[PDB]
Amino acid sequence: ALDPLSETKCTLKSFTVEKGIYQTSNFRVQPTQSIVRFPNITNLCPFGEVFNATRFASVYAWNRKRISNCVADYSVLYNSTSFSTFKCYGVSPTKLNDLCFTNVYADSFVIRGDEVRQIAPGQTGKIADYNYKLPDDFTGCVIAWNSNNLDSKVGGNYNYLYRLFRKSNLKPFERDISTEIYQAGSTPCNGVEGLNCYFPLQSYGFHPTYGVGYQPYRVVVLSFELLNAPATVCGPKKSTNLIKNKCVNFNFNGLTGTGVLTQSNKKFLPFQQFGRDIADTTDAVRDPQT
Amino acid sequence: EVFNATRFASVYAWNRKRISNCVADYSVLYNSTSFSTFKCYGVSPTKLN
Amino acid sequence: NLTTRTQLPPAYTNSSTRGVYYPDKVFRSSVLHLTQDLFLPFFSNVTWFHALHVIKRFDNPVLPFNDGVYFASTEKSNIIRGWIFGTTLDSKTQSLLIVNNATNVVIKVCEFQFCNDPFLGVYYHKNNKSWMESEFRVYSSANNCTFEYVSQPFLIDLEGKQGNFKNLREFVFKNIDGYFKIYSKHTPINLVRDLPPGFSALEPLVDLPIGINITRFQTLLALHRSYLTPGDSSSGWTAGAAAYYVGYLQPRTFLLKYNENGTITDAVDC
Amino acid sequence: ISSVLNDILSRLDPPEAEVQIDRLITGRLQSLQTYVTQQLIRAAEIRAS
Amino acid sequence: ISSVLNDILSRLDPPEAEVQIDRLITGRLQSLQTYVTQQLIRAAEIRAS
Amino acid sequence: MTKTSVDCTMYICGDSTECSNLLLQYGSFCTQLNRALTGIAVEQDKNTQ
Ligand SMILES: *[C@@H]1O[C@H](CO)[C@@H](O[C@@H]2O[C@H](CO)[C@@H](O)[C@H](O)[C@H]2NC(C)=O)[C@H](O)[C@H]1NC(C)=O
Ligand SMILES: *[C@@H]1O[C@H](CO)[C@@H](O)[C@H](O)[C@H]1NC(C)=O
Ligand SMILES: *[C@@H]1O[C@H](CO)[C@@H](O)[C@H](O)[C@H]1NC(C)=O
Ligand SMILES: *[C@@H]1O[C@H](CO)[C@@H](O)[C@H](O)[C@H]1NC(C)=O
Ligand SMILES: *[C@@H]1O[C@H](CO)[C@@H](O)[C@H](O)[C@H]1NC(C)=O
Ligand SMILES: *[C@@H]1O[C@H](CO)[C@@H](O)[C@H](O)[C@H]1NC(C)=O
Ligand SMILES: *[C@@H]1O[C@H](CO)[C@@H](O)[C@H](O)[C@H]1NC(C)=O
Ligand SMILES: *[C@@H]1O[C@H](CO)[C@@H](O)[C@H](O)[C@H]1NC(C)=O
Ligand SMILES: *[C@@H]1O[C@H](CO)[C@@H](O)[C@H](O)[C@H]1NC(C)=O
Ligand SMILES: *[C@@H]1O[C@H](CO)[C@@H](O)[C@H](O)[C@H]1NC(C)=O
Ligand SMILES: *[C@@H]1O[C@H](CO)[C@@H](O)[C@H](O)[C@H]1NC(C)=O
Ligand SMILES: *[C@@H]1O[C@H](CO)[C@@H](O)[C@H](O)[C@H]1NC(C)=O
Repeated sequence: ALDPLSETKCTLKSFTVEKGIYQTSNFRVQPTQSIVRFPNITNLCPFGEVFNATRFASVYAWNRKRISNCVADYSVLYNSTSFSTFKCYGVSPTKLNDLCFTNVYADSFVIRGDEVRQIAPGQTGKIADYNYKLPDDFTGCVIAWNSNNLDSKVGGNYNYLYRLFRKSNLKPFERDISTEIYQAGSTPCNGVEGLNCYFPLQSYGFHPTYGVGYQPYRVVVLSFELLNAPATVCGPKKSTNLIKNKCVNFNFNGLTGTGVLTQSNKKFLPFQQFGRDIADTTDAVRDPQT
Repeated sequence: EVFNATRFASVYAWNRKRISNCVADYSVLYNSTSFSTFKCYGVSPTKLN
Repeated sequence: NLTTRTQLPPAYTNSSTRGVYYPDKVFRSSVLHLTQDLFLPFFSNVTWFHALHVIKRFDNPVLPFNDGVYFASTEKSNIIRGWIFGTTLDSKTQSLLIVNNATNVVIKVCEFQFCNDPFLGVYYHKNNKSWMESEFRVYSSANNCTFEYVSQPFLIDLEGKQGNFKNLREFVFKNIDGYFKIYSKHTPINLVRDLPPGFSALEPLVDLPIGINITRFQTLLALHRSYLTPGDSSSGWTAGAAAYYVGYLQPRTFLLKYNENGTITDAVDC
Repeated sequence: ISSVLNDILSRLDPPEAEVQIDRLITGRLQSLQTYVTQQLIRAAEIRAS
Repeated sequence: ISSVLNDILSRLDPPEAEVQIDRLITGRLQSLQTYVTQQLIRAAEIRAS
Repeated sequence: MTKTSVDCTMYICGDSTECSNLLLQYGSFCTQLNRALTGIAVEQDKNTQ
């Protein structure tokens, strides 16, 4: 990196160079500053109302909530909660602080201890077939923790229900709350239950003195997509003033890169945020602020 | 006979049994057994049917 | 709950090179791009449904829903006002309702016990000219509701029953992974019959997280009546003029052309 | 794990199968490329003749 | 998982991004080699002319 | 014929430091490719001569 002659020596892999023209690599420019551009978001995200709720939903009628206008600073949970299972699928955990999420959804329910392994793509079983299913190409995170001190009663809590019989398996992210009569044998059930007719719902029997495999667990699943579809939930990073006409390192809503920024004459439709070139490379981007 | 047996063998003298002429419908184990570990190696579970 | 249904066999037609929607939300300019997805094949069989009275044609049947659907409405007055989606259309399963009642557009997901022939109704008065939507019969009860959305209030004209059709509306409905996707488009048009050939984009409208099983759907219509014979059932109605066409989607590979301004302009069915 | 698409599609779900399919795709593309290159060289020789 | 290095470097840590980066590197090297070979053959024809 | 030159790191990695630290293991390939392309270019000027 000293002189062009030294560069030619390095490229040729020798110490002596004869006479020639010896084309070198190129003209390269390094950046000077690093800039960050995040939207104007101030309110903390309602972690308490989701995780620290007074009650959850039954597994067959699982609950879904929409999350928007948040600052995803999950350090606040460090003193109040302890999670037994936490696994993400589309991202690496260490990057969760340098991204903005677009269409966040939170799913909540409660299951038995020995069934947390079934909340994963490609699994099979009672929960994975009749109650709750995940798509093959899932992008999100799964969190599960023990809740013995809350969802267990001395006489036995009979408020949480689960389905036991179904004619066919579910499709991903589908709900079923029908309470008909399941026919197992051959004689039609024609209403009332009988010898080969069953009520398809049964209640979990939760006692404070059961084994660890029979104790209740609370499960929350977070689903989102990352780059396209301009985002609304963002992580805890500080924005900096925009620098243009110079080569810099830029982080726009989680997209990182290096280059020079100039004004453009393009006009985006209201639902578009990024614009790419012919060879699938990002060349145009809107600005969160201004 | 297999899962709901009254006695199991010691680990060193582990037991081996032959299975033939079935219709392997494992849906009948849902209301009686809860499994802590279940891992398949050569295939995907969803194709077992 | 309705009579006077003079009948005749249904009609048929084809579709032009229309029914193309934006597949993503990324800006592209002056490009030729190949994509395989669920689309409406060019020159496809399409059924035709009338609503008029010289005949007393009303035509609100139950049609199968499979792999999404494409719905085109040609009208001069607001008659087609929503849809009902479900699997059995009974009280033992969940169902989806989208309907506009001249003040709000409402989307609901409940255990509806639907009527055999639901509709809305407007009444025309004498001397003091007015129309104040004096009829609404869509369902009997709704117990367990998980999704609900109501828009801001507004108002719309109600009679407009002169000339020929002057409004065209395009809708595409899909159901994937518990998401109900709706794409929409609007266009002024002057015609008499036989939906015009042409090309138009179908910019995304909404994605709803309903998470239900859908196999069949039915159309919601509004009839306007005035001083006529009484006895609602055989009492006359004066549904003026409207038409709706339905097509079915299939998986196909298409080629799309993105313009200089980022607008889809032409497509080719491989 | 196998040279037949049907076996892989029968024993594995899609998210575990695209990898094997990709390996096979790359191998067969390389084979076709080699065939085309040899044909080009032979065509040049025949052109000279 | 993507054709853009920026997306991979933004969503994944180095140990997991290395695999996709290697795949892209191999593909692009193959493309360059194919281009060079075709250029050599065309150069031979031009030399004969 | 047209004379062309190719830069690896700009085509493959394209202004990235996480990349171009992995091309070193493949570096000896690029020096080969150029030795082909250069061999074509010098030849062209001979043809006109
Ligand atoms: C159309 O249907 C909607 C569905 O609710 C009606 O909405 C009302 O909205 C007001 C204001 O939010 C509420 O206080 C009422 O409880 C809602 N229900 C009704 C039936 O009044 C709306 O009024 C309907 N419009 C017409 C013309 O019937
Ligand atoms: C969190 O839950 C506990 C119950 O253990 C309750 O006492 C506390 O008030 C809750 N705090 C918030 C912020 O919801
Ligand atoms: C953290 O939680 C413990 C609970 O024992 C409490 O004593 C402590 O004050 C808490 N600290 C903060 C900073 O919330
Ligand atoms: C959806 O409904 C149809 C019609 O009743 C039924 O055949 C099908 O099995 C249902 N799908 C699921 C996943 O249950
Ligand atoms: C965002 O905040 C900045 C603070 O400097 C302000 O200048 C800008 O106008 C704000 N924009 C929006 C859209 O809130
Ligand atoms: C398992 O064996 C025991 C033996 O006492 C019996 O009581 C029980 O019903 C059996 N369970 C099943 C599911 O066969
Ligand atoms: C399922 O198991 C429960 C718990 O023992 C029992 O009460 C119920 O009768 C069983 N159902 C059937 C259909 O055997
Ligand atoms: C499609 O319909 C138009 C007008 O109805 C007609 O002119 C044309 O011949 C039709 N094409 C086919 C292939 O049926
Ligand atoms: C549409 O289907 C009907 C029903 O079989 C048939 O009579 C008609 O010829 C078909 N039209 C076209 C254009 O395929
Ligand atoms: C028009 O008159 C009818 C009765 O003749 C009345 O019901 C209606 O409210 C009137 N409309 C107005 C005053 O806008
Ligand atoms: C559905 O409605 C019935 C009728 O009241 C009720 O008994 C049942 O609990 C409801 N199911 C829910 C709310 O999941
Ligand atoms: C883009 O839209 C403008 C609107 O003023 C129009 O003048 C221009 O021709 C359009 N560019 C195209 C169609 O390539």
